[PDB]
Amino acid sequence: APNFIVGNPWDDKLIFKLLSGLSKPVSSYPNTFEWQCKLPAIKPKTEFQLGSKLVYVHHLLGEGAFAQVYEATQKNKQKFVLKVQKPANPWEFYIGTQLMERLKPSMQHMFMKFYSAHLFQNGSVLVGELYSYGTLLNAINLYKNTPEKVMPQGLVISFAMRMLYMIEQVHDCEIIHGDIKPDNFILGNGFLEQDDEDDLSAGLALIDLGQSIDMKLFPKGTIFTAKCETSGFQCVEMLSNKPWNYQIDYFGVAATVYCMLFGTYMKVKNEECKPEGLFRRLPHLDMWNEFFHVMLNIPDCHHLPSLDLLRQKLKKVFQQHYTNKIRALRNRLIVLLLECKRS
Ligand SMILES: COc1cnccc1Nc1nc(-c2nn(Cc3c(F)cc(OCCO)cc3F)c3ccccc23)ncc1OC
Ligand SMILES: [Mg+2]
Repeated sequence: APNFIVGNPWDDKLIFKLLSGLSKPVSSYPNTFEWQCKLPAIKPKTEFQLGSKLVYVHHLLGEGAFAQVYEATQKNKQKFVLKVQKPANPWEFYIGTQLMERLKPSMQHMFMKFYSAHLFQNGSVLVGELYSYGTLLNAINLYKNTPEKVMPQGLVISFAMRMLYMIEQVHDCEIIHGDIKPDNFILGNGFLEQDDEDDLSAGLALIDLGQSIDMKLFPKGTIFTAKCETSGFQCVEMLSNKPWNYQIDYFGVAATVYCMLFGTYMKVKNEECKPEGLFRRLPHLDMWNEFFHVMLNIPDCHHLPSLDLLRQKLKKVFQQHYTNKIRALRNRLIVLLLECKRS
């Protein structure tokens, strides 16, 4: 069991050392393309050339740190997404490739498809599948201008269950996402198309692998100690100067669910670690207390709570209360989401 400390799994030197040590380098992947020129100008409402093809850039979907994310089109025209990094970030493509190799085939539908990496001298462009109904953060914010004010519980629970099941699979692959939050969840046609009454909402994917960690590249028992990057929320361990590995994602899923529940960011306090708010008036109060308690009070790296059990507890409540409500709750969000995309 002995702890092998890696202080900072995001350190640029370390990422360089790890990607250099690979037997199958990212450049050798079949869908990686290296170009001996600089990154073309990529801006809204203009074309640019990507290797052989010509790509029209529609609008900016997000930007942050070294990355900009764009919607784009290539006789019938397929829409897609570009993630442009300056300087080059092969790390994301590395993680995304490993994830897809490791995931059980039956789970791959829960993840955004990717198509190619183009490595230029001063940057990279990754090409991905478009989820055209925006982020979960945007969705939560859409509820703020309704009389409802927040997402309804039935949908909150459907989404929370999908997240737990999703991260269960990611962790089974020995990957840590590292930056789980509402603005890293995206909503796609799978959600629009969802006609059935299944407990898990389709069309939800988790993207942005900028803080992702491959535990297969480190020794058994590896733990980390650093606090998070500029855009991240500090997890419980970082907040009390303790080591972490998979706990960071438990915390992220909790913060994300919290944000669905209250429409604002999670702040925590100690008594046991607990989120602020969480008033007596909340529906399913006992379920939520138990949820947040288990997600936020992980004794150590050897006592990671069962994501399956966490989900089974939510599922019991969902099955009791929401099986006959969920279709109408989803349809109502569809109506808000399609209105938002009209502007
Ligand atoms: C409303 O926003 C979106 C709608 N549809 C698709 C993507 C959206 N947005 C965002 N995409 C990404 C992103 N990350 N990555 C890296 C990535 C990945 F997330 C998964 C990968 O595959 C694992 C299985 O999905 C591979 C990757 F290279 C990508 C690659 C290719 C293209 C995009 C990404 N990062 C931030 C984003 O917004 C803040
Ligand atoms: Mg991030």
